[PDB]
Amino acid sequence: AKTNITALDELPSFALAIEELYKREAKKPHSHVQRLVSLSNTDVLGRHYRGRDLANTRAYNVLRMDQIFARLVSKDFSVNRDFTIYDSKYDKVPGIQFRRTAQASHMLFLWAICLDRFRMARHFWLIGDQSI
Amino acid sequence: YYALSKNLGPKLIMMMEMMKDVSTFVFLLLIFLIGYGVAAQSLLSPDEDFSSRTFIGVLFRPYFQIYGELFLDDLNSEANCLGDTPFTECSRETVRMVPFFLAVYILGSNVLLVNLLIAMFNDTYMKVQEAAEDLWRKQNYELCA
Amino acid sequence: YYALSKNLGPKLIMMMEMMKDVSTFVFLLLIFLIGYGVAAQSLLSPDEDFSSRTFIGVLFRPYFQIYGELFLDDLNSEANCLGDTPFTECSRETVRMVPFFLAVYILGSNVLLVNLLIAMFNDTYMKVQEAAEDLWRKQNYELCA
Amino acid sequence: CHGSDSHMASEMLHSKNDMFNKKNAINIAYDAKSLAFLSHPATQSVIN
Amino acid sequence: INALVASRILERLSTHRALQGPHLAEERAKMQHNAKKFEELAVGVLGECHGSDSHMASEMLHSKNDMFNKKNAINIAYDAKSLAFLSHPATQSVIN
Amino acid sequence: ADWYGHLKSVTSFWAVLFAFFFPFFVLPFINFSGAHRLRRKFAKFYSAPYTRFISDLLSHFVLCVVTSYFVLDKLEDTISAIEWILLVWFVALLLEELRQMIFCDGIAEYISDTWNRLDLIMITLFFVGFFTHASDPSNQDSKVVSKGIHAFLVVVLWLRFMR
Amino acid sequence: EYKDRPFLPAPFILLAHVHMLFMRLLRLCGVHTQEHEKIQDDETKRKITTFEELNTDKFLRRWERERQEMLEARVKMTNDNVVQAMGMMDQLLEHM
Amino acid sequence: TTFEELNTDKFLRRWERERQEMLEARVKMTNDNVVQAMGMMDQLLEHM
Ligand SMILES: CC(C)CCC[C@@H](C)[C@H]1CC[C@H]2[C@@H]3CC=C4C[C@@H](O)CC[C@]4(C)[C@H]3CC[C@]12C
Ligand SMILES: CC(C)CCC[C@@H](C)[C@H]1CC[C@H]2[C@@H]3CC=C4C[C@@H](O)CC[C@]4(C)[C@H]3CC[C@]12C
Ligand SMILES: CC(C)CCC[C@@H](C)[C@H]1CC[C@H]2[C@@H]3CC=C4C[C@@H](O)CC[C@]4(C)[C@H]3CC[C@]12C
Ligand SMILES: CC(C)CCC[C@@H](C)[C@H]1CC[C@H]2[C@@H]3CC=C4C[C@@H](O)CC[C@]4(C)[C@H]3CC[C@]12C
Ligand SMILES: CC(C)CCC[C@@H](C)[C@H]1CC[C@H]2[C@@H]3CC=C4C[C@@H](O)CC[C@]4(C)[C@H]3CC[C@]12C
Ligand SMILES: [Mg+2]
Ligand SMILES: [Mg+2]
Ligand SMILES: [Mg+2]
Repeated sequence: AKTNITALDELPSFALAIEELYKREAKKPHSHVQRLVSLSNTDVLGRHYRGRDLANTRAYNVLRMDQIFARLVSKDFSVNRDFTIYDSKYDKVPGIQFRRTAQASHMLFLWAICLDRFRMARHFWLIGDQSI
Repeated sequence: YYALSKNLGPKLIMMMEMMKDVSTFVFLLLIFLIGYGVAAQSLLSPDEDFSSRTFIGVLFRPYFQIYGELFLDDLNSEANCLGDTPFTECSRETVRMVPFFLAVYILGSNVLLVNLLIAMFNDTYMKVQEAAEDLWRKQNYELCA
Repeated sequence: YYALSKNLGPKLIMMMEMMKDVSTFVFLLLIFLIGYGVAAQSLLSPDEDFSSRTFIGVLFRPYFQIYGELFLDDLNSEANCLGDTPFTECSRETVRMVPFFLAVYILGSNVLLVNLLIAMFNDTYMKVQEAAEDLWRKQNYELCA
Repeated sequence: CHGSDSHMASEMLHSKNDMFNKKNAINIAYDAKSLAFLSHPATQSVIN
Repeated sequence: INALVASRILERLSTHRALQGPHLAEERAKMQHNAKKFEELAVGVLGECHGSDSHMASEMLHSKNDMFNKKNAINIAYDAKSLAFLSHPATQSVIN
Repeated sequence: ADWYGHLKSVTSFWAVLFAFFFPFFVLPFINFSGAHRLRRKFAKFYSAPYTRFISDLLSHFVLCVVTSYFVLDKLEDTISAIEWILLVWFVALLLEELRQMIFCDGIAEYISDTWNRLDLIMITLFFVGFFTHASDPSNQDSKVVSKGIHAFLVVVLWLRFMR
Repeated sequence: EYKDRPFLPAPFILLAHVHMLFMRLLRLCGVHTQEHEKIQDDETKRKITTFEELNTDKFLRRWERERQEMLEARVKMTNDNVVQAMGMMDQLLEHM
Repeated sequence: TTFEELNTDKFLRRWERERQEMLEARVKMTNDNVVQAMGMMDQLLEHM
């Protein structure tokens, strides 16, 4: 459904699909992902501020998970996302197919690290960039 | 500033690791030191009011007797034994048990605990030498930064 | 001329190798010896002009106390404490901390550093025994030539 | 990387990455408490 | 003698001024590795000689070679700092 | 899990020790597992085996310190107050030894343990020394012989503290 | 040992001792004290039994699978397969 | 970036090649090949 937030509405389809993967794993009993999201104490955009329907229906968006992972790494993790490059007007750019791949793989990579699926993590780590 | 050196810095890191074994030795040694010290101080000076000097007598000689400095001439003088043989011809027969208690104590401390500490040090050294080298390589960056 | 022998020559070669561990021990020991010596010499004789005797006092007893020869009767005499219990009833209350500093120091030197040196010697011996045999076989040719 | 071209590997380790507020990979490795990465000869060569 | 020469040249080249450089590190390592391998070869051939005929092997080790100003193979091995060759039982038997 | 009973496994030695020393000031602000709740919190904290082990340690440590003080300080011409306290404490210890002997899996299981043997040596040494002193309290020689027996007692007590 | 020991420390453990003696006296002579306990249900017992049997089968299946991934077993199994393969070749050669 | 990706592919290719030269992997691969060989013999015996 359509959302009043301009940041959430800018998100492509595959981000909503990763949110669906988080939701399917989260609905399982005694799942650590749901516990992590609840104990994170963040809003819909992942900011540490602690309506209700939007905060539960879209509780597993990629930006919020990025913020949770950001506090998990160090005090200065900040992944810069650019979802504007997935529009058809940037098709003439030479290296764009790599960037779109790399960003997508990275997001899926982080999801596979969160569920502790090593094989899927290694494959998404291999396709994208900044390996080390 | 010893940490820059490839010989002294890893040894510094090992020293900090061996401090736990030293602490373990201190905890085991404390049992025999306090027990022997209270027993020996009571046998050497009976019918005396408790004071700070009693506490210093409990702590002073027992600790320094594990390093090989035996206070036997001094303990013989405090025991008021006048014989040519040292702990004989004393005023009280109970004070003649001092060399015996001591005989058990340094057997407990030097023969048993010190040699056990040598074994713990050798085992600990073999276990954490590679980790000390790795820790030195991380501290190399820390000092550089 | 011990190098001809199959027992003494390799042991000679090991001794030269263990000299580096001895040097490492000397560098670690120097820290505690100088620190305790300056502190202890200042506590035993305060309000005194610096002289060569001050430097000899810093170096003399601290070094020989790690071999088990405790100068406690001599330190007690220098502290001007007249009580039956040794470091009590002194003119200055600061000099009563001498047995405590010493208590830390020999814990640092005999309990910690000497046992660490034993561990380094055992590890070093196991590492370079075959190399010492090989080096002895090269020195066999050197002596023959 | 160190096997192929050590200087280019050093350049890679000195490169500032946007994902961690413009600082290099050794700082990232130290912050991640990766003792194995820090103890590696290539990283130690860059640090020396 | 050639195996000793190979070990000595690789060992001296690996610490030479011409091999210092960022790109030559692996190469240097390879040189050291190859040096040990050639040293092993020199030991191995020597061992075979001592297995077949020890006296003839002793005669071989005592033989003066023209390539090193008329002196024997043990002198060459010592000059090449080949500890493995010198520690071998055949060489030690000749030295004894 | 049996050791900590109905308490969280992340509790340290100092936290449980502090809560033991401050029952009404540290127990509410600790989350684990209103006379309805406060009584429940006491019954859960104080029914744990860990708390009983800590209570026995502290008790044996005071016993060692108080008995050590008693042996070091001079004996009076009559039986002192500290002697009576130690007498009550060692009869209680003897009754505790009898209670563990009766409810165990035989005399052999009890005597197998080195600490039970040490307990028997503790009780035996104290009672010999106490009756030696109590036979003639004004006799100087009796006090000297009693302190001589009690010298062995303090050594065994500190050895028994290593349990 | 410390599960069954009374809570109260050593100077005050006499109160606990006389309290237990008082309970023993009320149970043996008076018999005015009722004791209550809890008995496990058959459902949870059959659940534990089912769990234990399932895990027994899982460990044995895992153990057999692990023992077949060992080097000795794989070499032996490979050897028997090659022997059976030769027997089948003898049959093939007979048919030609 | 190009250097790092190329070296990532080289280490993974080298790692796979190294893992296939291990004794356990070679014995397992040899075992599967002999099993597939027996299946093909069953087909051969059917044809005779
Ligand atoms: C198990 C071992 C490590 C126990 C440690 C022993 C320590 C606590 C003991 C051993 C020797 C003791 C010292 C001996 C003598 C004196 C002089 C006196 O006028 C003041 C106390 C002082 C300075 C003591 C302080 C405590 C002391 C340092
Ligand atoms: C620790 C246990 C198992 C060992 C028992 C040995 C003890 C009890 C023995 C060993 C040496 C003994 C002492 C040796 C000499 C004398 C002098 C004598 O005129 C009175 C008794 C007295 C003072 C003895 C008392 C008992 C004694 C201390
Ligand atoms: C092999 C080793 C362990 C042998 C053990 C030595 C024992 C048995 C010896 C060594 C020193 C001895 C003590 C030395 C001096 C005295 C004082 C004397 O008035 C009574 C006996 C007594 C108390 C001795 C008892 C026995 C004793 C403790
Ligand atoms: C090294 C640190 C961590 C340990 C601290 C212990 C020090 C500060 C303690 C231990 C023993 C203490 C001394 C014990 C006895 C006396 C006698 C008293 O009339 C004056 C103070 C004086 C001289 C004390 C000074 C402080 C002292 C030296
Ligand atoms: C069970 C073990 C640890 C304890 C050994 C028993 C002790 C408490 C007993 C055994 C023999 C006893 C000694 C026997 C005789 C004498 C002589 C007397 O004039 C003074 C007391 C003295 C010196 C006794 C002191 C206490 C003593 C040493
Ligand atoms: Mg890639
Ligand atoms: Mg000595
Ligand atoms: Mg008991």
